[PDB]
Amino acid sequence: MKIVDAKVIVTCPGRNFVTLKIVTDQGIYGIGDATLNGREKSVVSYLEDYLIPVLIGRDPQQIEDIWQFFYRGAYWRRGPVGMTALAAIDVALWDIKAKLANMPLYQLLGGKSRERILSYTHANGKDLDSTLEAVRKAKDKGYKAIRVQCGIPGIAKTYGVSYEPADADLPSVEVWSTEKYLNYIPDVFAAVRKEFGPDIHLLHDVHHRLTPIEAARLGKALEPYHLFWMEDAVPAENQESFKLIRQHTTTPLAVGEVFNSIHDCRELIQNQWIDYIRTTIVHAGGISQMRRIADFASLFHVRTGFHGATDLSPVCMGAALHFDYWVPNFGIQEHMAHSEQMNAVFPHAYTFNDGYFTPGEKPGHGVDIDEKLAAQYPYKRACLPVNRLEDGTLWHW
Amino acid sequence: MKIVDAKVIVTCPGRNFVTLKIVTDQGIYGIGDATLNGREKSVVSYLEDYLIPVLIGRDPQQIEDIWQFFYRGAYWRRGPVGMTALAAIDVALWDIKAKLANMPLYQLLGGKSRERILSYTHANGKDLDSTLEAVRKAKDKGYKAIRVQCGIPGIAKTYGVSYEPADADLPSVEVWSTEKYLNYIPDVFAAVRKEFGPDIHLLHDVHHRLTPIEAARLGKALEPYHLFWMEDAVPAENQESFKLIRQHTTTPLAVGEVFNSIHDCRELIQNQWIDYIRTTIVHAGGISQMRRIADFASLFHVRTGFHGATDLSPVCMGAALHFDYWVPNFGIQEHMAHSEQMNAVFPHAYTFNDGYFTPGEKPGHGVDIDEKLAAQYPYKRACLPVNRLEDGTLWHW
Amino acid sequence: MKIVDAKVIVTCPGRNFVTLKIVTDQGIYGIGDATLNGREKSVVSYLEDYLIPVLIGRDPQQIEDIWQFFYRGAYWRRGPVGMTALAAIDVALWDIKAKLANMPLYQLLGGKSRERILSYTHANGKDLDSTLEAVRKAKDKGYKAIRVQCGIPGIAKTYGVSYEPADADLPSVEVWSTEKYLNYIPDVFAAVRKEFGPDIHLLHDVHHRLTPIEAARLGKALEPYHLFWMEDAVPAENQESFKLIRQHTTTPLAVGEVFNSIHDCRELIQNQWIDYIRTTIVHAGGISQMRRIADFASLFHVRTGFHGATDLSPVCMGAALHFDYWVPNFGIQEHMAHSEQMNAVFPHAYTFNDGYFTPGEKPGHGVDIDEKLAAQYPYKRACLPVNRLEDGTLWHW
Amino acid sequence: MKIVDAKVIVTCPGRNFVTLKIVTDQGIYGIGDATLNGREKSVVSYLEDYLIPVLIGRDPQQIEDIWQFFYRGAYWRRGPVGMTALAAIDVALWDIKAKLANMPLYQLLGGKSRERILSYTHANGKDLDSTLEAVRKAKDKGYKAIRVQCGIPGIAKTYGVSYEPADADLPSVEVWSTEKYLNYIPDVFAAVRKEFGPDIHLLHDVHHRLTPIEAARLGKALEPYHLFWMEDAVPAENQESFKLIRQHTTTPLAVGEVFNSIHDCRELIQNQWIDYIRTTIVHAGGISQMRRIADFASLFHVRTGFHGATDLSPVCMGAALHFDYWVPNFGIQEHMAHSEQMNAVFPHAYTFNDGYFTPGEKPGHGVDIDEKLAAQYPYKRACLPVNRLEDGTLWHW
Ligand SMILES: [Cl-]
Ligand SMILES: [Cl-]
Ligand SMILES: [Mg+2]
Ligand SMILES: [Mg+2]
Ligand SMILES: [Mg+2]
Ligand SMILES: [Mg+2]
Repeated sequence: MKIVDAKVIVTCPGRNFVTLKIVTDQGIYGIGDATLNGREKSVVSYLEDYLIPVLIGRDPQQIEDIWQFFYRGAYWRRGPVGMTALAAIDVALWDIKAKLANMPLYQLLGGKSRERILSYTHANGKDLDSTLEAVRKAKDKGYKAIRVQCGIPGIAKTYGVSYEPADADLPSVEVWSTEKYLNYIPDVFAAVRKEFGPDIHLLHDVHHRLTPIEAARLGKALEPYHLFWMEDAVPAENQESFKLIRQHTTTPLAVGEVFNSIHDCRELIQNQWIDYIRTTIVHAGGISQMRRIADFASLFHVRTGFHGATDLSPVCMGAALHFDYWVPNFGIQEHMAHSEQMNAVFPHAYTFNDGYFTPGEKPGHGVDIDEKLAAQYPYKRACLPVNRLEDGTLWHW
Repeated sequence: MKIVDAKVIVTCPGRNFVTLKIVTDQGIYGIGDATLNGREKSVVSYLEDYLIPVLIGRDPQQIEDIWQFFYRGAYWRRGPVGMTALAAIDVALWDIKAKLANMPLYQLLGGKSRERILSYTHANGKDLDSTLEAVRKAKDKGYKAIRVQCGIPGIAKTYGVSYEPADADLPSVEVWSTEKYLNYIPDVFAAVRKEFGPDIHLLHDVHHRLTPIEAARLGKALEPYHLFWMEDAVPAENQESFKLIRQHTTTPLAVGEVFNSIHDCRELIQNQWIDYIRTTIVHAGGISQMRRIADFASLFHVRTGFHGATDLSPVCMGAALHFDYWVPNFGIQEHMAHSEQMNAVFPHAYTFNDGYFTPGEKPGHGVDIDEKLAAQYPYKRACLPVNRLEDGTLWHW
Repeated sequence: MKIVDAKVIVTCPGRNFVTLKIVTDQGIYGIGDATLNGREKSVVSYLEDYLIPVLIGRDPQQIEDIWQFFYRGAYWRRGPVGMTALAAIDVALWDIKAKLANMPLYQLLGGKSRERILSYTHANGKDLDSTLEAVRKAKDKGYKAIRVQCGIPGIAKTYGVSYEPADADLPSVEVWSTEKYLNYIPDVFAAVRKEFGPDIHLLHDVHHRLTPIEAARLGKALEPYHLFWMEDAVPAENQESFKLIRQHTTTPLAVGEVFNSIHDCRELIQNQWIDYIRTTIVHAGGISQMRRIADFASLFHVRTGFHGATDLSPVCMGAALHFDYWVPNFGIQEHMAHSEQMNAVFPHAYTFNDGYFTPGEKPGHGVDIDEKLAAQYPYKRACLPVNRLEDGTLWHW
Repeated sequence: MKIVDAKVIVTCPGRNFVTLKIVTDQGIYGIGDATLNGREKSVVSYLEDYLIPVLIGRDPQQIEDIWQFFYRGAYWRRGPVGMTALAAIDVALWDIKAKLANMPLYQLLGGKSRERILSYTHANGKDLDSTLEAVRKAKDKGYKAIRVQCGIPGIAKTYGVSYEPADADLPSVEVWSTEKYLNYIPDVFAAVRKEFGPDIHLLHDVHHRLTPIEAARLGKALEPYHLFWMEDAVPAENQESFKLIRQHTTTPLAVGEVFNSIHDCRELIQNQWIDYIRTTIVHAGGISQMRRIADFASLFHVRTGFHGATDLSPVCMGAALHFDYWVPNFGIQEHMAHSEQMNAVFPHAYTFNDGYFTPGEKPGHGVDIDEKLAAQYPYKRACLPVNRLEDGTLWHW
């Protein structure tokens, strides 16, 4: 068996998606997401100019050898661009292997561990009354878990308040006050629990903005409202930052949508400083690496909570749902819904019912790409915002 | 898909082997080793009286759910008997999944990572001249790595000196002197290096007999002879025992043929106290658990060194060689050869050439069991020896 | 003195019990419990096919040598099956030694340390009103300590809600929601304290279902109700799991009915992460090992809290009560009462009065087995339940 | 002051170099190296498609704000591609600031700390006699410090044996044996010390190939030869890997040419596990980040040892030599010489005399780019090799 061609498809059916297609000599092909929000073309070059020329002629069944060849062989290891390129290759090869086996991908991984996959949606409001209305709408759509974000008085724009953060040709500049946020946000959760009661799962994304003792304070203030998690409370390049938060609160902690390697989270997990790892298939080297992260996590009670924003394409979502159907220590799947225009480019077998997913019984990850339709939507640059404090300091968005 | 029958086959073609066969409703079947040397019938009861009745009617594709169901559902977790029964089930289910995929098992795991699998053999002598002759014979058979064990002056019988340790209806009683051994064994390695030079890989199995500071002493004494490993130097129920050895020597360390769980070796591995993990598919819950142990090990530079004594059947050896062909952090495969009579009961696809194995290209793990021939050889009890010190103290064999 | 015979008696006077009887050449005999709930016949084989043939002809006075011979000599060490078989031997030999001394067993251990032994009973209800009624009934029976378990709204079946968990030929499948439980259970303890006041000792068994930060949350929520203990809050194969719970709550912690070795709890105890060790004579290698566990525990303020469910036979209960009468760091004895039919098979000297036990003054542990009556009740398989989450995930029962 | 244009120049005068030029509205410009060996075009896209469009119109004097804007604002932080793009910007802005000040760059950093900068060169041979000849030639060129690499018997190709490792359109595949290397390399250093005596500084690059206990063994074997350093002994994604090496040898340790962030080496440095940090201006975010790494290093006795292979352009070398002239804890500068054809494209003020450099007194870093000459040499792909073990395993090159 040999790879005879591989190509990168770039399309913008409402936002940019990058997809790798690998084609074998017996006409089976596989696809993988390669989208890196706000840096997309750097991955297109990484694949087209360096990795694809090496793939040609290789036996696609050699998933592990190819993964190690690219992970170690780049010499400069890890990193968002290289690990997203490698994720695209890895997923496309698992898609091929499952097609060759005539099995849905979750069967290759070890079979199903559950009959349905819990998801969460987003409820965002500019103020508290609008936030409560957004929670009602999310519940009305059948979601049993809801991420709640609310505008803060005295702050113009804040994270998560249809929201699509890559909103401009060059980065938008948001302004931020930590103290205004910490004083106000617990009141939002008190009002949501008063209206909606204790059974609904509530999530909150802090979006990198606090220091550890501020996150400790916030976690304590949110304990009465028993959140499913408090996410990304502090930037995590120094993993020891979470030890102080963990010392002071029992609100469960999630982190890691921005990571690309097990080495970004090994210490967070083995020291039991977090409850959910959010690192994704598309941004951290594919299924091969994420199986290892999830298995490592399971020894320490940590559960998977994959990021699921719209900048992860339906190809990532199909791979993630097959992974979610098998992995023992599944926690939750984020679902920020794609638009109809986006979905049409990526026919898929996964489906949603009453707050839960199943991955679909098609062979492979069950996702394809309509190349003729993708070609109708040329790339259009869109970058993520930056965040400044009130004095102008460039802060964490 | 459903399991319609499952049975335990017990045979003694020279020594006892226990095998599980699981049969599906489309006539595909799978087999797994269930042999637990010197306690074999306890696993036969564990499977026949408790686990098989639950398997019937289950979808065999649900490998992970079935693994967790038995691992957690026993309530009394881990342990040699239950984890060997679960290994037999797990391997038989991976054998079925690979047959359903029409692939050799190593392809399901992620494909091959190497073209051949290094093995080691045993060289045993009653004295130094006979040990040197046994090393010559092992080299003449094409082995590039050799475990060297030698009789010690003033000690009647010592470990590893055709050797088959389960030698009696009830346990044989060996006698041991640590100080006689520590004074003599380095001279054996000096003489082997003088005759055979530096290129041959040399291994030594201490067989549980030392305390940590004695193992530190021995490791230091063996450094000039640059061993591939020093194995099982101290009993390892208290994993911190290896910290003191690691403090004092750079001879590489191996342990773990007797373990049945990742929880027996998590601390040894994450603290970098060992170089090779020896825990096997048959004794530690099958491929599902050993993939997790090997992956965990890889984060800490630890490599696989599966035990490979004759009490692991050819079904274990086939599963181990498919695992060895894929796993990135492969170190070595032990090969204590089965006899012709043993091999005839278990037709297999794996082959040996010039010191190395390949697993074979047959679907599944490539091993089968000839039931009609197995039935010619009824069980015959054989227990492992015990070891006493010179004063009678019951020691570690 | 020699052992001339040893046999395994299996009987089901309402549930399965396995008993070893060792007979000496002067007609003194001893008995030990060998019951391993839901895996019983694997221990019967371990004893009949491997250990008993070695016992014959040995001097029964050599308790320590025989213990080490089996513990080390199995080669594959520890584990539920082997450690329960060894417990049966060890207890039967202590029974013989105390008979030869003409003393109740507690005198051999060092004599009595107390005049009576505190016990606790079970109060279980399907809802809060029924739970309160069960607490009243338990108090009316003279108990000064009561384990309270209550059905949770929105959950069909939960742990501990006459309850006998091995309820079926194959495992029953329970369904579980952690979040429903955590939201409700503190209200049960508030209502029990409001009705019954502060003097009664209250216990709760979490039954393995939480993660560490969830157990930290629950322990904090239960602090106002000053429980005697919160038990088995998280699965404990990774003993470091308790460090995070201990960081966050002063509710006292108990664990360990499922353990079989000191190596399952050494780190829990020496780091002062628990208050009570629950590991039993029958499941952890008998009196010889439990004396060592209790003594180790005493250096770190940990007290004994032996498990005492109905699946530990009256032979275990007699041995446990003699141990309880002597051990300095006694905490409490669980008492889930045997039925009349069960008690008739095992005549015993221990007695209950107003919430407390004494072991009895008969030589040995004071328990015997009526072989003729035992023979009226053939084995009948009964397995423990499994537990699944609402999505189907196989969880901890 | 405003940036009015910025462009990426790609040229291959013997090997590929990528350079950013930033032009201000008063005609001052600055340049920075952006070369990422074997992945070059991914950085060209990162800059052209994402970062340059943001630079236009910014005040170039705002070095720190621009650094934080790109480091945090990418969202996906760190990594070889993004940190090399940011390095190019940072160096070009420091070049501009020093031109605006009319000072050589080292004056802006704090002035000179030394009068000359020690360098080392490479001596490589296919065998020992040729290695000794290469050392003689290196000494004859005036070098006082020499990195020695030698071919190993029984190994075809090994690291560092005019050597330019990016030698092919697609990766060359080298083969490796750790045990052959460990047995032989100490003899090379014994022979170099016998011929050349103790005063010459000797360096060795292990090139990622060992495990920690193998590196401990090698460091001990090299102690008699008192090396300046042993470099890159083990892959360092798990920084704790160096703790075991440090436990066992006093040979000084260097690592880090492949790192891109302080977070790749914080633990190596603060625990005193290394002696020299090798991370470079071009690959780790420029002067702004490297000042912080070097200052952090100084608290723990760690000295700078910048990588200096030919794939770091003369623009990197000029920036590195100005940094080297100022930084207090300077250790050494690697110098793998550029060819005449390479040097002609990048006129520069730094000079070499008798083994040492000075950076030059021109304003800025003293390096420029001849755009007309650069345009004569179009890009030509060249990738770094990969390394396989003798069985085919994809290993660390
Ligand atoms: Cl990157
Ligand atoms: Cl067991
Ligand atoms: Mg987020
Ligand atoms: Mg061994
Ligand atoms: Mg309990
Ligand atoms: Mg180097």
